[PDB]
Amino acid sequence: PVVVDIHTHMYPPSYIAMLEKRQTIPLVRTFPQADEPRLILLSSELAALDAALDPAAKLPGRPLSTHFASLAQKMHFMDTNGIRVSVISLANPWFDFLAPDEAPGIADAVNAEFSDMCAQHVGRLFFFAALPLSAPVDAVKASIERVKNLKYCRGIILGTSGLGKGLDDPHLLPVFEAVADAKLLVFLHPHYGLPNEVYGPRSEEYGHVLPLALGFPMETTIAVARMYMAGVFDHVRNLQMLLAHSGGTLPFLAGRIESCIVHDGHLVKTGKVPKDRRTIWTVLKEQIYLDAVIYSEVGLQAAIASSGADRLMFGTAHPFFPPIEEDVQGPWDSSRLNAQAVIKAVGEGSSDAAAVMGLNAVRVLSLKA
Amino acid sequence: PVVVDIHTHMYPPSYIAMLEKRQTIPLVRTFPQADEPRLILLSSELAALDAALADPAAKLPGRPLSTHFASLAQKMHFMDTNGIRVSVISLANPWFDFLAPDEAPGIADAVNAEFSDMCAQHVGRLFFFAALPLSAPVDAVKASIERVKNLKYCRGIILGTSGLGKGLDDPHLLPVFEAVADAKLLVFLHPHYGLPNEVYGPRSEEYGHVLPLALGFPMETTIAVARMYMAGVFDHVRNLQMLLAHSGGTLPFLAGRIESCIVHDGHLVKTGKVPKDRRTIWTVLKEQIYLDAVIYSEVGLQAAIASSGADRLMFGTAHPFFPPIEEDVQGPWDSSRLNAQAVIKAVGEGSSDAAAVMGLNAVRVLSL
Ligand SMILES: O=C(O)c1c[nH]c(=O)[nH]c1=O
Ligand SMILES: O=C(O)c1c[nH]c(=O)[nH]c1=O
Ligand SMILES: [Zn+2]
Ligand SMILES: [Zn+2]
Repeated sequence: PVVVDIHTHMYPPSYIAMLEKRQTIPLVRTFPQADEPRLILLSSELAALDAALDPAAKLPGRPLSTHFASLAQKMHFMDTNGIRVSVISLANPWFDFLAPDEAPGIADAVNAEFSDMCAQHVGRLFFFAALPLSAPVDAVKASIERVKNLKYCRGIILGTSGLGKGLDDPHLLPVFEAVADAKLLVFLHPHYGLPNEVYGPRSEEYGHVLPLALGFPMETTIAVARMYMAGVFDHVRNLQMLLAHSGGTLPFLAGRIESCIVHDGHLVKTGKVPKDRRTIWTVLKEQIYLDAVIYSEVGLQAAIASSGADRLMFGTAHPFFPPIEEDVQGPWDSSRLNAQAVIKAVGEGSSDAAAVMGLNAVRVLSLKA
Repeated sequence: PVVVDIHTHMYPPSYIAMLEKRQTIPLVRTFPQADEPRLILLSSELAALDAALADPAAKLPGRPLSTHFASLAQKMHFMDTNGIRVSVISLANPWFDFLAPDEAPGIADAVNAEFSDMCAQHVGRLFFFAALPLSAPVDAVKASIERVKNLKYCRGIILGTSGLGKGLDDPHLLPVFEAVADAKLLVFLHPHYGLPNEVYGPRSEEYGHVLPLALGFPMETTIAVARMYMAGVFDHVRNLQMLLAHSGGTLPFLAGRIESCIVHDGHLVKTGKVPKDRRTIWTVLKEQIYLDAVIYSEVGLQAAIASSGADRLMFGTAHPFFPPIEEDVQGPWDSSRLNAQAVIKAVGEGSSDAAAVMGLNAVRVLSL
């Protein structure tokens, strides 16, 4: 049985060294009272960083294990968790924070690193590239041309900020067109979350649960809905999009979105809701793929009902949710839960199981050579 | 056999009279080019309101205040023509949240008694959720709860996500939840405040009400409940029962992710906050949470049913917020019919589960 993981990240050592030299988010710090460094990515982690410098105050961020930067460690995880092929991607926030002039050069270097990592285990590793979206659109297009010509590259991973004004930014259209024409799957992934005040004044007490469990998928939903409302999928008809975490909440809210559209007085009266309009259901079946990183047959079944079994792809979200604090060199419960969600949704040994667990990814992303 | 609608709102004439006086949201305002007044409730509508006050050619702000918001005869007509036998009505958002602390108890108690009066006009076909003066001191809120407990036709409390002003995980709110639950009143949690409008980006004004209504509302509900859960409110007030607007917002879809994030949260686990015997969000969804079926899809409804059980799903319409555009409002409403069809597609017409979701659950749970 062929298992493929399309949701699995790394930070190359050069990228981590960069983060260690940074003053502002994202950054890496190393505290004396802990072994491995602290990865600090979110604005929700800022106060804990401030607080951690008594040493009895909790360590900020999350630990930067060897599973972030070691390729042997990625392969070990794959071998121990029964994964044949990984389509690896740079973790959030990618190159979003880089200065415009430096961004393309660093992106092309780091993208080439990922290609080289894939060459170490040919057949078992492909990758999503990231883009220098702080740079001019000219440079973004140039970087897109490069990753198209890098071996083992099968798509682009990107966040919700776009050029800095979201994914409904009309300046971003030529970027979507270039990627779509290059036959590169766009993997949309969260990072920026929601403004932290929505979590209220006790959010610190709940650890990372609210920003990660709610903020991330809600961010993804908002970004895709904006793309949809802006007509991006109509503009770029051959654009294909993989959505992280089974679309965030999109499968569950697709109906409410459709109802709110057709019952929007202003939009209907101003010709924004025409008779031949492609519904979000249609887009979900034609231009959107969903990963199966949803941790439940309940969510997964909604995702399957929305996009179809042939458009769902298994993922683990490695290395972000290691087991606490047991054998990290053993199987990961966070990976197992998603495999269990699939099995319970469609039945183990079913062709839908085989499709979701790897064959969809093999087919859609041409995972050969 | 009996169709019950538990998600259906009104503003009494006295409440609308308050809104017509107001400067800031919520408010009602008449513009010259429209027959119906304009109801402006949301933060996302403020830009359009300001533009319309300056520029007469700018688009009408908010939404039409139809007769279906205030008229009891229109509610009964809506019910008769959409095949609804019983409605558990409620004051619509933002309830009494906007009132000054000093004036809120008196107004809240007077309006709650008006709802009792309205229900008495059509015996057996109308019941209601009351609203609370949550801007007032907690002793005033508890006094209001004591009153609505004994109000004829009252079967629960509708409330928003703000609580006393710091959300539903506010320790100072626990006496309120305790009093409501001991009063055997069901809490109907409903959105209003949404998300900070900046999440919708610089083109937000081109998308109508879609993003705040379709995304903001359900996400707000999810965040508020998740905060209650993480704070241990459902254990601490173990007898508390909650009806969640719009099938829990997104909770059925995110319950698995929440559970995984909790058990894989380094800080929470190491600090002993995640014992193996903890009542999971699934357990709470199955024992303390009811979900309405206002989800507009069999996809969404099946997820809700799987999460809480068919015995804990209840039919609703969100009347009068999504009228047909702009055709016969006196006919059947699609926004009602869509949800009824979702139920049939999910559990099958003529089934016990269909009968349960469409009204028998509500009759049992709310003692109608
Ligand atoms: O859930 C995830 O995939 C992630 C969660 N948290 C992160 O910081 N990065 C991720 O990729
Ligand atoms: O969908 C709804 O239930 C509502 C939508 N918009 C509102 O302003 N009030 C509501 O109750
Ligand atoms: Zn991820
Ligand atoms: Zn409502």
